[PDB]
Amino acid sequence: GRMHAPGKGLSQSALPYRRSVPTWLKLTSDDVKEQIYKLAKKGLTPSQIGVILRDSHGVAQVRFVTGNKILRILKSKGLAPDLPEDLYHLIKKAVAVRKHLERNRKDKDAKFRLILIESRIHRLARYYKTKRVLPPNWKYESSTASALVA
Amino acid sequence: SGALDVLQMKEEDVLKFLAAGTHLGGTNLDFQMEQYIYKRKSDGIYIINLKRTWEKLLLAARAIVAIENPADVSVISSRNTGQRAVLKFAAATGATPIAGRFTPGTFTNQIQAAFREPRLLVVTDPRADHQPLTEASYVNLPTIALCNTDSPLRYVDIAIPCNNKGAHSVGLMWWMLAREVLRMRGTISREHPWEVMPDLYFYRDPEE
Amino acid sequence: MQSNAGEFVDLYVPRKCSASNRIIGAKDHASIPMNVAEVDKVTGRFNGQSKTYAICGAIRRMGESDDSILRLAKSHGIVSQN
Amino acid sequence: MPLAKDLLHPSPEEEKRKHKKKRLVQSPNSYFMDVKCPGCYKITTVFSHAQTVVLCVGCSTVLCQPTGGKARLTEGCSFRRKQH
Amino acid sequence: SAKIVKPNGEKPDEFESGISQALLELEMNSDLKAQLRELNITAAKEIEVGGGRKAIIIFVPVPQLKSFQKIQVRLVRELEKKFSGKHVVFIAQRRILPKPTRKSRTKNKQKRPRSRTLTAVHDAILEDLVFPSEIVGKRIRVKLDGSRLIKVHLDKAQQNNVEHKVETFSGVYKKLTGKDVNFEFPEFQL
Amino acid sequence: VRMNVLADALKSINNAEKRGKRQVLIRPCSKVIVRFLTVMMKHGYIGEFEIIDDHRAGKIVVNLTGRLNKCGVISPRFDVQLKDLEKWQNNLLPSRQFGFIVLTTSAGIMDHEEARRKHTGGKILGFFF
RNA sequence: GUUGGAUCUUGAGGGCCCGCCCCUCGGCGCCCCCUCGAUGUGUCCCGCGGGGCCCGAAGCGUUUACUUUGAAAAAAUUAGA
Repeated sequence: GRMHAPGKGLSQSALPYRRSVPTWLKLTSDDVKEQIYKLAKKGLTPSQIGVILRDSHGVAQVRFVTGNKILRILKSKGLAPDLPEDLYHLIKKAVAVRKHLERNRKDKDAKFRLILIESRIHRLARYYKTKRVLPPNWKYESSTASALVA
Repeated sequence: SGALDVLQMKEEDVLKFLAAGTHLGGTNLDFQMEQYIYKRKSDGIYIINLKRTWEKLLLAARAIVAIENPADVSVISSRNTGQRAVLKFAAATGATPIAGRFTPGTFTNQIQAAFREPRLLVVTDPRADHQPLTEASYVNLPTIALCNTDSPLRYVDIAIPCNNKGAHSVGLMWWMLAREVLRMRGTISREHPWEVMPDLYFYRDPEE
Repeated sequence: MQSNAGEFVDLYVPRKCSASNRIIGAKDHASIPMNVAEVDKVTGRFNGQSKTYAICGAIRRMGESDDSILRLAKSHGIVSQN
Repeated sequence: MPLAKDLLHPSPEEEKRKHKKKRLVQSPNSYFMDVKCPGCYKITTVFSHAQTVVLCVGCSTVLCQPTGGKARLTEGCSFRRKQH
Repeated sequence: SAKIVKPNGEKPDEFESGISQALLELEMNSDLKAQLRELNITAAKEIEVGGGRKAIIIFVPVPQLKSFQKIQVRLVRELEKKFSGKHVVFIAQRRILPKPTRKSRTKNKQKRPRSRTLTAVHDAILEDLVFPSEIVGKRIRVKLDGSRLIKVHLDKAQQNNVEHKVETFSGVYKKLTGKDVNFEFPEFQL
Repeated sequence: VRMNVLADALKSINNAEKRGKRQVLIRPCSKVIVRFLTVMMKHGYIGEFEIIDDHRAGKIVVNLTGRLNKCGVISPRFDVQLKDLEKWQNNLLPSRQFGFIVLTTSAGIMDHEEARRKHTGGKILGFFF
């Protein structure tokens, strides 16, 4: 079910049944987190950290190395992105349309998509307001859209 | 099974399967005949499994065997390549040969030019013999059909995979299925293969 | 279909199938048994009683009966090369 | 099919041809490989669908050519998952 | 010092007397020194199995187990030699969190995840059986009688050390849960 | 999405018995799905079933038999105080001689027969005959 | 608005039945007290008597929906002796 997006395909990966991945070189928590904490010092998203944890290193994910995932490690560190990183790219998607809408007052495609992208934001970000991930008194805004991306 | 040894394909059979080209099949995808396919050629021509040929050659004969009459076994060949073969099948087995058109109504049709009372039907190609296969389905008649890798399978009881189209693959199976029944019931008894060649068989090839 | 313990209500018992676990009814067309002769055991000269297998038209009109008796004559025997 | 089959243990080609999230047991076949290219003096673990470069320090700037599918290699190498 | 091996308030003697005297020698064993000097097992259990052998169950709260798991192939086989064929196993034991229900008293609960449930600890026993083979998948075959025989799809490599212990590992988990277990190396990476 | 994890599975196995098919891939495998599978396994409408353990949601392959004629869902469910149960045996079961209705009751998921024997209802699940 | 994914444990008696498994009462205990059998303002078989506390047990531990139990549920009515 996708009312947030017109797609019907696939953007997500498969994960193996085993929690012991890859069981030929399981680089430790200290191997991944000191990489992670440098990448948290370098400030990448866990979407970007977990890719470069996967392909460069001898391990794939930290949910197989540790029990925590990257944002869980970043929360347990406390140094974590103060908005959800997927929601951050959602807010990033709206600013890029909005600035393009700020460029073209005739791009009727950009007028329609900025509704649905922010509607995808307003249904996503609302959920993180509830569970103390976003502050619930905060609310998404086109003013606050470019503020969070910048 | 009978004498289990020559009932597990002899090289005399094996060469004749290669000689008549029975192992070959079409190019079409199956969902009921792909089990009977051994392999496929480069960019697709199906080598059928001659194991599946022989094991259905046994059991479909065994369906005819222990019927005390070949008269209620109406064997069917609309293909002219098998019309000599069902002539030499009815010469050997004694079954009822059906050459050419079914003349729709021999199984239905009280008022008709004909009426037949078989029990089991043997078919060269169920697409070439669909009008038998219709009136097989009309009056509760089981039907053996020689099926290639492009054949229809609806209302088709036990099916012997063969190339069974055009070539001597037709007349070899009628040589072999009359072999298998005389192997079981006949003077070629006790599961011995034939001494009669498929040259009394394979179709006429108008001569000089 | 029977009634109380020894009392039989139905007019008859309709036949069945082993390929779809489904009954063969009253006057059902292309709904046939398949009598396959017990051929014997290298001594030869086939032994009488044919192995019976009831086939309905439903597995016939769906084109299932070829592998079905292959699931009944190979699986139960007897057949050479199996 | 004759519509009567049951494959509690099917052939490992009809699941293995599927998409990784369309399997009977959804576990990917994307994997790690260990790069024997002489551009590096070392053997570096690279994921198949790496999507990105993986380099080293024994090499300067090439260990693999990146690819969003299974990653592009230079001069031929070995490869081992190992145990997925 | 193997001095918590036999004492856990436990009535064993001889095998816990043996395993402690084993572990003291395993402490005194080279390559096995300085990983068992501090890691001494909390409890041991000697049951028989379907393989006709006795199964030394070694209880570990898993700060201990990860060095016990680390060797487990010479370490068992030395004790299998030291105790004459006994297929030793190093079974995890947590403080298993109780039933989520009412009376049949539920004294205190603070948080019970599926990281601390009882079915988590049952599967932790299954991993600590098979150190060479890793559980690739599982298929519980629910029989028409209502019985259930799980088919533990293991690593198809390193499979052979399990094969003489399958009869033990089926015998062990039978005594544990009142339920058999079956181990497969079915078609993974093949 | 799958609002009813049973009705998405019942449409599978009915169409399977329409095809005569002897295997299904059901998902996302609630235990409530499993308890219905265990009961109808006892009644001989079907054969045994084998779950394949996945960490996505798990899936079950079910070997069935052709002894069943209709298995339906009460979607959405309702409460049964053992007095509506006969009317579902009237309106929805073909006779009072055969046909089984399964209920989640607070002595566990059970049929209608143990529900009458214990006299403690719950919510209605579905039927099979 | 209305609907929504998975996921946490309970052997014997007789040819099913039971409790189990991975404090306020009763009440095994403890001391106090009139003390019970050593002893006849009081011990050491133990609160069994009250307890007190703490157990198996229980306020237990997150609760309901739900179901079930009863009570309650004008007469007439209506079902029906």
